[PDB]
Amino acid sequence: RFRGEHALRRYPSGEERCIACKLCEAVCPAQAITIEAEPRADGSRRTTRYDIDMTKCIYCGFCQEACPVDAIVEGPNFEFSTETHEELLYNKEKLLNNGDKWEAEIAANIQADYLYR
Amino acid sequence: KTQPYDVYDQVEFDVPIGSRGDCYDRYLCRVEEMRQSIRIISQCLNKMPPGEIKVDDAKVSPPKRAEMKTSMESLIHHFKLYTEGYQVPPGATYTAIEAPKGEFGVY
Amino acid sequence: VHRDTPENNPETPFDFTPENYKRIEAIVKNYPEGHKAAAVLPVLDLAQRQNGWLPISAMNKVAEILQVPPMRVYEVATFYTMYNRKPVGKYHIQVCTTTPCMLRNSDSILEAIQKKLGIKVGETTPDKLFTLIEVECLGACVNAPMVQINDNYYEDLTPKDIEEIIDELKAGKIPKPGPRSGRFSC
Amino acid sequence: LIEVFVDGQSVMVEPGTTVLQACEKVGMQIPRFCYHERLSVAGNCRMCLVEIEKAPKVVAACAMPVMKGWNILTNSEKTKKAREGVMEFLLANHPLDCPICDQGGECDLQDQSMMFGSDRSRFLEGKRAVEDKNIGPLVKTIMTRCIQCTRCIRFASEIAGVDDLGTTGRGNDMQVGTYIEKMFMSELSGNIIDICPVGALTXXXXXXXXXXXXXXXXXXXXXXXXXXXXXXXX
Amino acid sequence: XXXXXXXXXXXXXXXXXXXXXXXXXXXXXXXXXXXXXXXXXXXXXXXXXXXXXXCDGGGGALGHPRVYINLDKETKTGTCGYCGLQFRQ
Amino acid sequence: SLKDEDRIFTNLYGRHDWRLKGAQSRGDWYKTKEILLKGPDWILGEVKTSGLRGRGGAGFPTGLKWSFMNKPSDGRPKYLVVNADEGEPGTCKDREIIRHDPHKLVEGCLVGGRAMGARAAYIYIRGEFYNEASNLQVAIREAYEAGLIGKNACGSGYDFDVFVVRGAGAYICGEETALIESIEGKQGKPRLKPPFPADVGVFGCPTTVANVETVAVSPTICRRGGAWFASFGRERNSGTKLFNISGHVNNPCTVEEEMSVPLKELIEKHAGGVTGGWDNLLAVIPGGSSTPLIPKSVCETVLMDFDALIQAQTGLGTAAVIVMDRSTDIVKAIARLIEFYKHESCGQCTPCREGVDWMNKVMARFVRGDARPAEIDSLWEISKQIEGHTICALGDGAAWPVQGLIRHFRPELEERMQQFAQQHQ
Amino acid sequence: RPTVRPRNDVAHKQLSAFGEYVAEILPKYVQQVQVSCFNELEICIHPDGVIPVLTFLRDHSNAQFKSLADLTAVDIPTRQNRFEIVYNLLSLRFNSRIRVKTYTDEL
Ligand SMILES: Cc1cc2nc3c(=O)[nH]c(=O)nc-3n(C[C@H](O)[C@H](O)[C@H](O)COP(=O)(O)O)c2cc1C
Ligand code: SF4
Ligand code: SF4
Ligand code: SF4
Ligand code: SF4
Ligand code: SF4
Ligand code: FES
Ligand code: FES
Ligand SMILES: [Zn+2]
Repeated sequence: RFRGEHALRRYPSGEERCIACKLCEAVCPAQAITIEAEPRADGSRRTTRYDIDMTKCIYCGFCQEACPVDAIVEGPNFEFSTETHEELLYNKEKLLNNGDKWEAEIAANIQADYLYR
Repeated sequence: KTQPYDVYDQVEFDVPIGSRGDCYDRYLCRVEEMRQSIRIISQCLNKMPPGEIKVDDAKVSPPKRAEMKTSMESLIHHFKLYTEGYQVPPGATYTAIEAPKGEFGVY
Repeated sequence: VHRDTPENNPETPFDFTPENYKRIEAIVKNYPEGHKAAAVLPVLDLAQRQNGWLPISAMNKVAEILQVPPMRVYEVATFYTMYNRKPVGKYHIQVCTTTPCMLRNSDSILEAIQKKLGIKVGETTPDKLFTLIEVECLGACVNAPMVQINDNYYEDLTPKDIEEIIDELKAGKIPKPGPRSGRFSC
Repeated sequence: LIEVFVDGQSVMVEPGTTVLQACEKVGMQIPRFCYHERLSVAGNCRMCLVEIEKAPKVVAACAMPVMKGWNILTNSEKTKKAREGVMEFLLANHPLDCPICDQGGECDLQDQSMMFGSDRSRFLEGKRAVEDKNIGPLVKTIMTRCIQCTRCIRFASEIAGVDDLGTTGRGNDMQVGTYIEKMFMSELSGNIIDICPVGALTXXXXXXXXXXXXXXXXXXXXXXXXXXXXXXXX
Repeated sequence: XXXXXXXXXXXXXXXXXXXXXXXXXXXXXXXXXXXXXXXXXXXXXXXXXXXXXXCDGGGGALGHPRVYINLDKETKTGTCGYCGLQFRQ
Repeated sequence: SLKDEDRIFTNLYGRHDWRLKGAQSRGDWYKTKEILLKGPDWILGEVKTSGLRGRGGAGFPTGLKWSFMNKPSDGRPKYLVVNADEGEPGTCKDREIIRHDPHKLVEGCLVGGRAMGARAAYIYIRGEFYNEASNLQVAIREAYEAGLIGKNACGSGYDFDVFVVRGAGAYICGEETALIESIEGKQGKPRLKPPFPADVGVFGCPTTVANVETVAVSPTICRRGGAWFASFGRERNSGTKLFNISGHVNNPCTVEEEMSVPLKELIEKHAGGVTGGWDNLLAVIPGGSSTPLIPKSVCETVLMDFDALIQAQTGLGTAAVIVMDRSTDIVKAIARLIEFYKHESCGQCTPCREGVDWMNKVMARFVRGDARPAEIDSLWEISKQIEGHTICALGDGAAWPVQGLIRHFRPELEERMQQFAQQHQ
Repeated sequence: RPTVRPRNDVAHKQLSAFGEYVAEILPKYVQQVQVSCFNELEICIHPDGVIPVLTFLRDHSNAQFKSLADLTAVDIPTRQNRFEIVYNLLSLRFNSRIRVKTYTDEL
């Protein structure tokens, strides 16, 4: 269990695991995470705006803890270096969804997380 | 020794006190604190009762992750201990626990 | 199912009694003259006796005669257990399974009836003749087994006597009260 | 007017005043589910149970009036044992929607568990689910989230005019729906979503758009439709 | 699906005649792989035996609070609040 | 001081031969003109002086309940209410008081008509018992047309009309508040009991709720002497009540017996299964469905009277024997009693709709044996809670028998859990 | 209670003696309001004389405080008088914590 760069996880059979609650929004002590939600096509209601600032965020794992569906899981990350603030602050999911390269490690790390240690 | 915080006086403590108020004797006591600190850590390893990690009352601390997913009241309290705070009793309180630098007099 | 109602082939077509229409109007006069909603509880029982399987549109027509709310009158028959919900046969019988009857074997009477008259327990006959349903209490608990068919309740029956009464009921009515012993004291 | 002391402090009340109405004068709010503002007084929950100074059984605040000079305690030993119990009964058959649910902080039942109900544990196994009721334009109704009370039932009968909501079953299967497949009329029935305490009836136009947490409220009179004043906009 | 140059992901618009988007020109813009929720419908619906069924992701290990789903209507299968998985009978 | 069983004394004796005129020869409407000529205050005093307890499953006295209304000044016209439908399972009073002798039940409404001061009398019968309901309707046609009750009959100024209505067959006939709502036309749900009883407001009128056996005793108490009704029984509770035995027995039969009678003597006369209390294990309940099952040790000391039954475990209110043999299952039997309340729950008070349905689901696990040994003690706290925080008396009726599992027993429940713990796990 | 209660009241009556002792002097110049809750003592002081209150508790035969260590201030716009300067005092010889407050608007 180590906290680095944020990445949101998904279910084994497709589907975005984040349900849009604004739960992690209010717990966030830096107010780095922003969420505005709209209905997805028909029936399902899962996110639209999802920005996490790296200009902010003091790294707590609070958003990992407050999440009932376990969407934001903190992966073992170190590599992050940019030329601008714009390149540094995370956009509407997308780059957070691009955490698939770290989601293989996250799935292994969460197996040591259920029933804590 | 005077004011216990969380299970004190039960653990054996040694406090170094010098004689002269110079920088050298004020340095010696800090090293004497360090040699007489492992005694506490060893006694912490000796005395460990297995049980609860958080407060069982779910108006202060959020419940377990396996617990919240099944039962109802757990997740509603999880929803309200996050976002909304604690709902604290009103009153002014002062606490000071020994810092190695001095004190953290939170008011 | 209790809340949901089907819209296919049982939602628009409904018929009301014409010969018993004069008798239904007299039943409303039995209660209070001004503000009479008591007739809706009486007409709901009269509709099931006259026409088999009450329709959703038929309840709305019955509510219009007494002049009441269509949603409130539909909810009034939902709480009742005696009124038919979906479909009923020519002679529908309900078996008692409560503890005053279960103490002297009640499940044995239901299991023997299930094999003799076919089907499991909840499912009715495909030819529409006899329908089985679990009942809370028949009313009269004087006899150890109790089963109410159509209107008259048949009490006190053996393992072979219950099967003999059921097969005979297919062509001619079997009457009966407690055909096993004295009615009052034995 | 007859005066009767509630929590030792004396408060003057009318002869036909309710127990919860008398509690408002002493500046104390009892746990509610069936309204006291405009909706008709009805039981059918037994949450607002209060214990008198000398009584074997607790009486409901909505139904029972004060009448005679009798002492009633809000923070009594019997009342706290009651309030924690009734909350557990309400949540034994509750579908668990809290993160997905349209309400969250605005939900009255959500606050009462935190304030009154038992926190440490809730004994429950296997909860029944109800099928989704038909609704037209406003309020995307979910029958599962509903606690089965009498608030919206009387709202259609008295406040709105046209009656639709009622009872459908007997046990833990009775739905608050219309039973017959028909869309709800407009007129003034759009306010039914705001009336319900649970996250069962909530506006479909602004569903899951914003939670009760993090929303700045401001009061302003509505421009559309005359004689409209005081409407909070988030 | 992609409009002109930029690809849409999880319902997003690129630019109206190129005015807002200018930063994503030298550097390539991000895109989530299979964000159209095609994998949600790809999963086969499971048959139910009881009137109400409980849903779970994978026990207490995977984050899924227990929700009971009712099956009464024949048309349109019922799905849980967290999953896109549908149940029949 | 000791009470003897019956001994040529019964409230209703005719059951074999009765129609309309045949009942009249065997004590029926003997002092019909005498009671009608007497004042309302003097007629109500006759029931109070005798001290007759309520026949219905409540425990409230019949003398105080009838005098509770009184009617000093009335705006809206008063109406009389009577319940005849079967409420609690194991009771045979529904198909005996109206089915066997319909003339006695119709005379009860006329005797209480002038006493209470009601314009019209109403009776509610069970929907499942259609044959018994037909006998009551036939008696009304033989009374109104001939000249027994209606407008001016037997030298009376006060007018009373009898009308019978078919019921749904649920909790609507159960509670006193429920009968007023069911007869009005609304859905089967009881009104709020704390602020207004039957006397203050019932179907837009001052009314009174009465049992089928309670109403039938009123003309018998009026025609005969006041001391005759108070002769059999105890000092606190007096009056003969119909007791029915159902379940594990040599011959199941309903018979009228005197108050304050031992359980061993009553079971021996009707003949039970194996033994009265020596060979077969005692699991008999004093009530129909309300009261929990009596222990094997204390059974001979227990009396039929409500005042004596309250001293041990719980008081008998419905007065019906539900005996179970040693071979028959105890765990499965009581679980079925709670399952009755699962179907007969109306759907109002939240610790009952989502209470009893929660209670039955836990109780079904005890039959299988998947329940934990710790879960027995936890269930006792919930069962006690439902008794207090409910509007109607059916909430209490589901609460009491579950309390009789933790009390008296407990090793019987623990053995079922221990058996599945080793075999399956 | 086992986990629900932090500490039972035993020294509360002992600390209440200080709530009487300083109040036995009874100055309108000094005393005013004395509040005692959760093993702690709180005193608010009239603006006219703050120095004479601080010379007291310093030295003194009955109680020796000496250290007038930590000093806070409260901003509150509810009252007609705005600010509330709060003194947190600690004793080394006596081992007790007492509070000194000011009630004035102090603009
Ligand atoms: C579960 C239950 C079922 C009952 N069923 C009936 C019934 O069917 N008929 C009846 O007259 N009383 C019944 N009672 C008794 C009622 O409380 C009754 O309305 C009244 O209070 C008793 O007074 P009475 O003897 O004058 O009717 C029942 C009570 C309970 C707890
Ligand atoms: S990350 Fe978790 S808590 Fe935050 S909105 Fe998504 S599902 Fe809700
Ligand atoms: S780690 Fe902390 S600061 Fe960063 S997004 Fe999560 S809650 Fe906010
Ligand atoms: S109704 Fe209230 S308590 Fe229930 S899931 Fe919705 S927000 Fe949570
Ligand atoms: S929808 Fe809301 S107001 Fe209506 S019955 Fe259910 S909980 Fe009560
Ligand atoms: S206790 Fe149960 S049956 Fe009685 S009124 Fe309340 S919900 Fe209905
Ligand atoms: S809140 Fe008073 S009865 Fe429901
Ligand atoms: S309990 Fe079976 S007939 Fe009454
Ligand atoms: Zn799911």
